Order: sequence, then structure tokens, then C-alpha cells
Amino acid sequence: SAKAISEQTGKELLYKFICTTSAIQNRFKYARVTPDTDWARLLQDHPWLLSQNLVVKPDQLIKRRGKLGLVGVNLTLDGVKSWLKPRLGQEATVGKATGFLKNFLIEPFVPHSQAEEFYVCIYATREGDYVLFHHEGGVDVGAKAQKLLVGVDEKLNPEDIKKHLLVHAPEDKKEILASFISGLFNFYEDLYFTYLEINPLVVTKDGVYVLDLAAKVDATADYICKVKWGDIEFPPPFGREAYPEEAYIADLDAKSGASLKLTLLNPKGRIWTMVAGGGASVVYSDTICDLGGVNELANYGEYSGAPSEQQTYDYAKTILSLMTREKHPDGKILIIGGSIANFTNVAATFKGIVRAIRDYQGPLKEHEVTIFVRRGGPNYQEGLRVMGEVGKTTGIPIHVFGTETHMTAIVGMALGHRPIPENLYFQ
Amino acid sequence: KSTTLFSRHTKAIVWGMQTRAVQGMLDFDYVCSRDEPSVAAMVYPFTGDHKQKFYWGHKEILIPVFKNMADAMRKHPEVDVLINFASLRSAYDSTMETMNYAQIRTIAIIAEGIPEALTRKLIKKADQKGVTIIGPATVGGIKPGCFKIGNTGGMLDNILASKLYRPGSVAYVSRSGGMSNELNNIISRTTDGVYEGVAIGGDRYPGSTFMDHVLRYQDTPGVKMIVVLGEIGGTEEYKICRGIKEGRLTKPIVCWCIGTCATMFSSEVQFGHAGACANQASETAVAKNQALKEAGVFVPRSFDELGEIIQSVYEDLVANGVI
Ligand SMILES: Nc1ncnc2c1ncn2[C@@H]1O[C@H](COP(=O)(O)OP(=O)(O)O)[C@@H](O)[C@H]1O
Ligand SMILES: *c1nc2c(N)ncnc2n1[C@@H]1O[C@H](CO)[C@@H](O)[C@H]1O
Ligand SMILES: O=C(O)C[C@@](O)(C(=O)O)[C@@H](O)C(=O)O
Ligand SMILES: [Mg+2]
Repeated sequence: SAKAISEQTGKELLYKFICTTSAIQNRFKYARVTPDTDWARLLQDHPWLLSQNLVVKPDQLIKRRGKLGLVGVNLTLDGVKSWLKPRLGQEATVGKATGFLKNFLIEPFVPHSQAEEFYVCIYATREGDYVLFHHEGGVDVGAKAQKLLVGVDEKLNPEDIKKHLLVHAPEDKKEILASFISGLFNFYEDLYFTYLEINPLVVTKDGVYVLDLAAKVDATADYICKVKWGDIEFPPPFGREAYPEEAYIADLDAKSGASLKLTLLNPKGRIWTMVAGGGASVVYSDTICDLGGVNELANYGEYSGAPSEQQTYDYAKTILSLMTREKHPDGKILIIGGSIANFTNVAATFKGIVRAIRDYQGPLKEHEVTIFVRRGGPNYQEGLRVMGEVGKTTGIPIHVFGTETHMTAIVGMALGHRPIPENLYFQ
Repeated sequence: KSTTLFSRHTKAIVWGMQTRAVQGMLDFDYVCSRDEPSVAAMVYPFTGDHKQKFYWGHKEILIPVFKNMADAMRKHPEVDVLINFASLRSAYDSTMETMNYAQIRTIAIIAEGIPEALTRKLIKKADQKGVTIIGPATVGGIKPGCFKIGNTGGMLDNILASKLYRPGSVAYVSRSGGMSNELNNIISRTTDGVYEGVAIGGDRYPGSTFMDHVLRYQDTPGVKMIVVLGEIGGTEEYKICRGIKEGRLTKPIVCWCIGTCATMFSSEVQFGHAGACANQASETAVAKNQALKEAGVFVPRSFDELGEIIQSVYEDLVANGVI
């Protein structure tokens, strides 16, 4: 999938790799600050922070930071530290997401007129990449920009840009704008971006300044692009944090053609899922939330693509570790679900889950974990047997269902909407 | 592009050393009473020209494995389909190369993880040549009585359970592979069963879209109703709404889009499919389901009522002699 990169990541890549005739100003002049920053050392590394006034703003995939009072403009370093005091380390809500402001960027302030702000965007679609230009960049950008489709095999030369896109642009700026945009588009293509927006791009008598950058890259292109991407980082959306379990599962997912994916939504949630399949895992999630349980849904997660019994054990062990971190009055629930697999060996996979339940049987009982299983596919009868079997041999209560139960029925069960029909067990 | 992709005479080349998926195809072939195996040959660059054992019913038989695609093509000019199990790294190259062979009219691309910029190029060239791409990142699809892409529909016991050995009147298209086998199961329990089912895969730019297949189905007289399992992400499903409004789509369509839960999360969550990400409000499952409903599409309240509305539409089609 396409994954957002931080402003800092994108800007370093552009500063490294863009080819233009433009003089791009202030290359690599940015500093990163967190609540743990050693500011003496920061200023040892970035003496330019004293050389002129500054801009400070969070770099956490927050949009519309200016409208949120989250861009500090034309400040002395001391003014920056004052601006950050009520912000850095504080909880903040943006839209409907709540997170800590913990990662900020400081850059030279760049004096300019509003007539020197420009909007540029490039984004991918089925038929190619659209390139947007407007001579009214800035926070009030608001079906008014020039916009050009570049086809899948088409090239974008400065000459094309002046022609299609720069019609409204100051004549003296056309050459440098065209050069920069052609370079940006080449950069965009070579590094497998899918979205790249610079708002604003500034062009003064002294050259081209990139004041803001938002971008997504196609993370599947790592095998092509790793030399240039380097150790590229894909930050969570604002509102979430990253857990080593997620990074752990991800490492598993990168080693085989099997898909293994974990996202923690609410670690304290009492409703856990270990579902097979992209679509199915979505559907169960849909159902858990259609039935009111969104606040208790702990994770989005799916295995699939025929994971081995070992891969399956290591997935399940992570889930079972994360739902036995903290008890809950009403206990916990685990939804081990899926469609009727096409080729995943249910018996091999559930034998991995069983062994993980077996290893965590003690904790699972002490958190009052109740397990519901529904599954089809190759060898699924032997899959179900071994789930029922570990259920007895540990005292845990496991309710095992097959192709005869509707896929999501088990969720209504696990939440009390409907009774548990023991007349479908193992069927 | 085309309306018919597969028949009981379809012959395929499999790219890759997938003896389990090929055997499962031949088992499907045998109980569908096909005259001949659906896999004419396999290409594997990692080995030289040889022969693999397979079972046609109880009889051991031989499929030729080629190192070079150009040999396999030249020897088996009856092949018009290729099922590409190449890993993500190789899939682009081998798929471009397949489309240098005019005999190939359909390609299934199994691999997940192909960069979107490459899939777009595949699409430009497929569109150029009239070639139908199913995928990437898909298990494939199944045409009961006729042909099965790879692992689709699993082993024999499931083919028999869901009556995928003969066509009914219900076609479907899904983004999800595993859920396509659930649809197989639901449709076969609520109707006379599947006529044809295709998983278009989860990628941002699928090689063939929902509307691509919805139209094929509208023009297949064996097809009397159509089921679509949509998904949050992109705006494809709206083309269905258009196709009814324009009078192009007349057969009843049932449809449900998964990913409604995303509306309730306080932050963006990337689901398993690479395309299952809404970038504007209209791309949400909830918006899409609601627009389908107002356009004349039969939309259940939740996936839980999916089986019930399918059956509802099917029964009315029988009552009025359409089936
Ligand atoms: N280095 C800078 N020099 C001068 N003005 C700046 C600088 N960085 C940002 N600005 C101004 O602050 C506004 C808000 O900044 P921006 O980085 O675009 O954040 P957002 O787009 O999230 O509001 C911009 O429209 C621009 O006018
Ligand atoms: C980088 N810059 C730092 C400042 N200014 N304060 C505290 N820690 C800083 N780091 C960390 O040190 C590592 C290099 O030794 C960096 O990778 C960063 O984690
Ligand atoms: O295990 C499943 O239910 C899904 C899957 O592994 C399958 O075996 O059908 C595959 O379709 C996928 O989801 O990638
Ligand atoms: Mg998948």
C-alpha cells in the first residue's frame, strides 16, 4: 500500500535527489525536536538556528497546521522555545484523533510576499499522474488550479509545464517554476511517490524554497528504491502510536509471501480478533462495530496466504500476549474467524494457534478470555477438533463452529445478542 | 474487453512451480466432466524443459514444464489464458512478456505486492491489446463447469459442497479472495448457484474493475442476477450506479461494501488490501452502500443480511420466469 512519509523524510529525499536548474535554497536546513531533545547538542549540530528567525511546526502527518495555530512563524530561537512550551509533549486532538505532540521541525523563516507563494501537487490515479499548479499557494488555497494529466508513459518537460500549467504565472517566474516542476515530477516518478504536495512553494529573487511538503510513497517499491529511500520510516497516523508487536508481526510478514498484519486500535479493549483474510478480517471488524463494540475492539489483524504452523504460532502468541497484559472486569474475548479458505491449511494453522493457546493457557484463564472459532477450508475439520481439544485440556471455554454457521454469527454470540447454538459444534 | 473469458475448452499456461494449485484445477476439471485438463503446460525459469506428474482422476498423466515461455506458447497454441504465480519481483516482467503473445486473451496475476506504478503500465498494455487482467493480488475466480483459476474454491470437497461443478444463474465479483469462497458458499445455499465468480484483487488499480465484469455478466444470457462484494477505497462501485441509470445494467444486482467500521475509527486504518483506503468521503463503504441503494441496487443492511437479500432477489426472478 501507499504510505505517508514525514515532511522531514520527504524533504531530505527531495534535497538529495531532485534535478533542477533551479537554485533550491535552504537545503537540509531543518532540525527535529522531541520532548527528549538535548537542545545544547541540537544547537551544536545546527548553528544556523541562531542566524535568522525560524518556523516551528509538528511533523506528525497533521494537516492544516496553520489553521490549527500549530505553525510558529518568524520566531527567534527563544520565541520557538516559548511557543513549544505549551505544545511540545502535550496531548492534542486534531479532527477526531487524539495524540501527543512529540515531533517538531524547525526551519529558517523565509520573508516573502503572498504573490511569491505557489501551490504544486502531483498525485497518482489509474490513468496516470495529475500535476496541479496554482499561483495562490498558502493556507487559504481552499477547481481553480491548473491541472494536467500525465499519462503512464508520458514525459513532462519544462516546455510542457509552461504550456499547460503556468499560464497564470508571473512571466519572470515561469522558467524557474517550469524547471522545478519538471524536476519534482522526475523525482516523484523515480522514487515511486503516489502523492507529493508542496504548499507553499516560494520563489523570490533568491530562488526556490520548499516551505511545506506532504507525500505518500508506494511502500511496495522498497525492492526497487531501497538504495535511494534508505532506512525510510512510515509514521502512524496522528492519533496512533507504534507498538513493537506491530513491528514484530511486520517483520514476519516481510519474510514470506504469506500475509501477516497487526494493528493495535485499543490495547485495553476486551475484544480481540485473529481472523484469516483481508476481506474477512474487515467484515468481522464491520460486524463487531455494527454491534456496538467499536470502543472495545483492540486490534485489526489478518493472517492469510497459507502461513506455516510456525508463522501462525508466532502470530497468535503476540495476540495472546497483548490481551493478557491487563485484566478486565468483564474479561476478554477472542474472535478466531475467517471465511472458507481457498488454500490456507486450516489444520496446520490452527495447530499453531492451539500450541500458542496451550502455552498461554494460564494467563488466558486469569483474564477470563472466552474464545469463539469459525472457519472453513482445507482440513478444517481437523482444525476444529484441535481447537475443541485444547479447550477441554486447559479448562478454557472454546466454542468451535464450521461452514454450517454464518461467518459472522460468532460475533453476535460473543457479545450476547444471540444464544450459542451447541447444535452446530464442529459442523 | 471480452464477454466470455473461459469455457470448458479453455486451456491454460501456469507460470510457476505450483503443483498443488494445478492439481486442484485438474480435480475441478475432472468432476466438471471436462474432456481435457485445463492446464496445457507450466513455465518455470528456475529449471529446464521437463515433465511433471499429475493425476487426472485416478490416472497419472504428464504436464510439460518449459523453461522458456516462447517454447510453451509455440507448442500449445490452444492456450488463451495464463495464470501467473510469479513472485512480486518477477510478475511485471513475465506479464508484459505474456502480452507479446497474441494467443493470450486473459491473464490472472496472483502476486500481492506489485508496485502500483507497474500495474498501471500492465493495464495500459492490456488495454492496448484487448487482454483481460484479473488481479493482481487475487486468488482468481471460478467458472463452474468450465474453469478454475489456481487455488480458487479449494479442494474437491468444497467444490462439491458449494456445487461449483455446474453453473447456476448467479454471477459475482469480489475484491476479496477468501470472501469469494464465502460467496460461493452463500450463493449455493440461497440460489441455484454460481455461474461465474471473479476476485479482482485488493490492489489500488485492479487489472479489471468491478464494472468490467458487471458488464460481461449483463451480456451473458446464462447470468440472471449479479452479486458484487465491494469494499471501502476508490470510486469503482459508483460506475454500477451509473450503469443502471443509463439503462446499460438491467439485471438485478445485489451489492455490499465492506469497511463500514472505518467510519467509526478516530484514525485512518490500513486494512489488508492495498486499495482499501478511503482518500475522500465518497470512497467510504458507507457512502458507497448508500449510493448503490438509491440507484436501484439491492443493498442489505449489513453483511449479515447478505444471504437473505440474494435469496430474496433470486426467488422473485424464478416467480416471474426469468430463471
Ligand atoms: N519557512 C517559512 N518561512 C515563511 N513562512 C512560512 C514558512 N513555513 C511556513 N510558512 C507560512 O506558514 C503557513 C503555514 O505553514 P505550512 O508549513 O504550509 O503548514 P500547513 O500547510 O499544515 O498549514 C504557510 O502558508 C506559509 O505562509
Ligand atoms: C540526535 N540529535 C539529538 C539531540 N539534539 N538531542 C538528543 N538526542 C539526539 N539525537 C539522537 O542521538 C542519535 C545519535 O547518537 C540520533 O540517532 C538520535 O536518536
Ligand atoms: O486463509 C484464508 O481464508 C485466506 C487465504 O489464505 C485463503 O486461503 O483463501 C487467501 O485467500 C488470502 O486471503 O490471501
Ligand atoms: Mg490479501
